[PDB]
Amino acid sequence: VVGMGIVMSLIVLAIVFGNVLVITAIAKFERLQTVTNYFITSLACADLVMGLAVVPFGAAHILTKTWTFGNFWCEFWTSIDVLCVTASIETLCVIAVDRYFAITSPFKYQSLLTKNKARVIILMVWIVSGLTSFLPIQMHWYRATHQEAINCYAEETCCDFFTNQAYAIASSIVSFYVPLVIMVFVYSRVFQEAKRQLQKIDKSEGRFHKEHKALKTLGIIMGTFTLCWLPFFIVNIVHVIQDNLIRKEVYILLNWIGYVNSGFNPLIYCRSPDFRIAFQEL
Amino acid sequence: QRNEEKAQREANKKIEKQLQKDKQVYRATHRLLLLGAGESGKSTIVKQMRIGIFETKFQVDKVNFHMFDVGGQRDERRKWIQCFNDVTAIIFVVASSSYNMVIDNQTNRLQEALNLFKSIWNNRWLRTISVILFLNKQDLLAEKVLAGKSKIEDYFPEFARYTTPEDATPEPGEDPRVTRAKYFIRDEFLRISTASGDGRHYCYPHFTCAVDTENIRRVFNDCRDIIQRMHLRQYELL
Amino acid sequence: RKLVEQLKMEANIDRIKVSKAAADLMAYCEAHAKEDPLLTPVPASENPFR
Amino acid sequence: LRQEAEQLKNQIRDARKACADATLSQITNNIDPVGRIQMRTRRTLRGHLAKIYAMHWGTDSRLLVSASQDGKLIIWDSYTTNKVHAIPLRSSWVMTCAYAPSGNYVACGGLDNICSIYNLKTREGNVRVSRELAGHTGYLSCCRFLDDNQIVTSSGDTTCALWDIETGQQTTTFTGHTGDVMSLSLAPDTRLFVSGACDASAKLWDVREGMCRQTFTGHESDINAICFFPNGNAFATGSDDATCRLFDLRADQELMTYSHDNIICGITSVSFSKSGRLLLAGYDDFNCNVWDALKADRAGVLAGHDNRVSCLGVTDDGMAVATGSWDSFLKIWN
Ligand SMILES: Nc1nc2c(ncn2[C@@H]2O[C@H](COP(=O)(O)OP(=O)(O)OP(=O)(O)O)[C@@H](O)[C@H]2O)c(=O)[nH]1
Ligand SMILES: CN[C@@H]1CCc2c(ccc(O)c2O)[C@H]1O
Repeated sequence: VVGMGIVMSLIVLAIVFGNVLVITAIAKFERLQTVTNYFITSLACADLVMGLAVVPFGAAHILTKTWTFGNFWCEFWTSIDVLCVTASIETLCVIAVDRYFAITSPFKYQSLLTKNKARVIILMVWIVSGLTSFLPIQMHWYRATHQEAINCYAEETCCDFFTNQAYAIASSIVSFYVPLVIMVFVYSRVFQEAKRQLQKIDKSEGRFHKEHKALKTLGIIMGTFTLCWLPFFIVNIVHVIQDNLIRKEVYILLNWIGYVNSGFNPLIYCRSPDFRIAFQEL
Repeated sequence: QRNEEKAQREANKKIEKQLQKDKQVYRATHRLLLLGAGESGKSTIVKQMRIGIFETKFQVDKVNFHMFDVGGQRDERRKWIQCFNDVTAIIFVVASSSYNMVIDNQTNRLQEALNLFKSIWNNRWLRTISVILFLNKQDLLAEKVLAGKSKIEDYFPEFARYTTPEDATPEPGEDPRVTRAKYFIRDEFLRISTASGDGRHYCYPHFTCAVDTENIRRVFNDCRDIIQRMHLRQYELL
Repeated sequence: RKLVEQLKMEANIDRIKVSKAAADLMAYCEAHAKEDPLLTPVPASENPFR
Repeated sequence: LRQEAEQLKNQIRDARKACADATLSQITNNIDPVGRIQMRTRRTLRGHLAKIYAMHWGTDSRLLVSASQDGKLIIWDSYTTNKVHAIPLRSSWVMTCAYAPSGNYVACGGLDNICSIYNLKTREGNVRVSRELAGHTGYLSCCRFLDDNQIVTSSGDTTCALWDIETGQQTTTFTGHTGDVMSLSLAPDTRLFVSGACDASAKLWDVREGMCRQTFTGHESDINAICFFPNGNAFATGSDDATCRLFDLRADQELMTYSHDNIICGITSVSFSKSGRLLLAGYDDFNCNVWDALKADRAGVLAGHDNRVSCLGVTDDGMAVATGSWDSFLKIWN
């Protein structure tokens, strides 16, 4: 437990810096403000909030092995975590659908999407995530029934997560599993379109002059998110379907593995040459 | 005082509202530039497409298109071509049956068209705009090949060692000699294009006559691929 | 034909030394230097764009 | 008859060199350097849907007019950043704009080979076309208002002409250039004007007599911009070979060259300050530079544009500098 504090401090600093750099780069320069960039700033803001007000308290609670702030602050922390995770995951699905519309139908992309519709979509996503997180927690619709939960609820030095099976399943389904199928279908269709378009160039001018460019990008984009957030949303359902199967430390480790995905996001969605020039400017 | 300021603000608001209304219809239209050599046949093409400067409005599949021809003005140094660096595509019309005639004394008109296309392709401002190429006057070319004391070898030396490509789809009524001559002219233009391409723009060759009615379809399908390839390259999947 | 006449007309023109022209230009620039808002920044109360 | 022309050219060249007593560099060696000049943007005008190719200031330093290729002609109010008018255009290809000295009329032109005049101050109505000036073979490149009734235009058919707005007729025409004419600028007293063409030459016409007077052949590439020194006895030129030169009417030869090894891009516009000490020129590399006239030493740089700069102007009172670019934005400096 010597270098763990340094490692977590480095994680927090990297998350914060990688988010603020993108935020100021988008806000300062007018040429980067497009329809697509409005989703990236929302994702960056969600990741920044998660890195600011979620992981430091968790790190402190892990180090001290106790909670010294009260019940209200522990519940507030948990709601914030569920909200920032839920509001961060769905922006990826929104971006995937945007790319699907842009590539599949190019003559209707300009008319289909406008600034007002983008703002409406962002507001709807944030409202849905907030409704998922803040309401069922503060109203106490998730607390368990066994004696361990009752013992931990009635004292101010215990901060542990306990939920019933139904709420865990509902939260997992709304937060993770639903966007996954949409993203997979969208990216498969985009890959099909890219391959069908690349075949025509070979058919036309092949003798005067594959699919290794789309494969790398799609693999990175899908694999990072899937490997970061897949095990947690399996063990979350497993440990409530049949208890006495998963240890706590495994749960915390997988949840924290999911956490760091917020730091890898700017390294994937901000590699454009314009973004690189803007970063080099500052 | 504020009496004039209120009226000024109202006028500015009305102007801004009108500009916002006009931007929506401006951003949802496609512009094309029609280029061609002398006596190529671009006027017939634009006349069938419709049904100082020459402009045309036409709509296909609920998509607004704007094709405009530029006056020749007897200009050999095109200083006005830097304006047209934001068009969707460029339509190039060439007469493939004009290999034998000579423009007063110079190379044959086919060689003149090749020089113009090479200069057009390698331009500082047109380093992104794609080209749609129409090889007009197909029926006259067949008559010259099928009969007459005119040989492409005499005017073009490279035709001696040229062989028909395997990946060809000749028409059922095409003669074996005509297919050889039609393709040789086609790869002359493609050869210039492939070498200088940065992968930012491509060339689309077509065979055209003065009677076919699918030309407006070819512009529609080819202009759809131009935008789609742009999006794929931007997102780094092409 | 026309070019010969044009150059003949342009050949006979009075010319002065370069030193005189340079001196006149520098004298004008020095004389009109005080009243130039771009050479000498104007007070912040004077300029209407600030 | 080419021998006579060659002999006359040789005689002219010999006569020009004999009057070069010294150079401007030696005379202005003891002048105190101007120093460093820094300007900051004060206003930014928005509302153009495409690139901007023209701009002109009014006689009163408040109002200015800009032209774009989306088919619009917007009149601004730089003091408060308020749009006053917006004139739709019949042709979307426009390359020039002008503002009449009295402010009553505004002119425009482009690839349609036609110059149009709009009557701004109309009784119980809106802005509408007052006259269309036709009969010019090539695309227009520039146009300036001599008076409320006359106008001078230049096109790409190697000629310039003087019109009469009331009747729409060509009072006189000027010929002699062997290439496309790119710009022009009138004298302060509107008695003479100059023109730079694509054959790397500049001439000095006479409005009343309608004949050329002098010819200057300093540049190596084509000419893109011409301006007149506040005094009226000199002018500056900008070319595509990344150099600017200062010519003199009385001495009839070049005086100075404004070139640097770092810059390898052409000049799109030039202009002078009111005192005639600073020479500001646009460039193809998205920014503008300030050149000291008397010492040919750069004294500043204006870098705030995201695309190529296409126009440049300075107010009559010498209080601001307006620039336009291909990103559909205007900026006012200092
Ligand atoms: N028989 C036949 N005539 C054709 C064909 N294509 C073009 N033409 C001839 O072309 C004539 C009109 O086209 P052009 O003479 O090239 O005039 P243009 O179309 O304005 O071309 P430019 O003058 O170069 O601008 C028609 O009168 C036809 O006789 C063709 O496929 N078959
Ligand atoms: C301990 N932190 C919480 C616990 C459960 C949970 C998370 C995130 C999204 C969900 O849908 C959840 O059900 C985690 O961030």
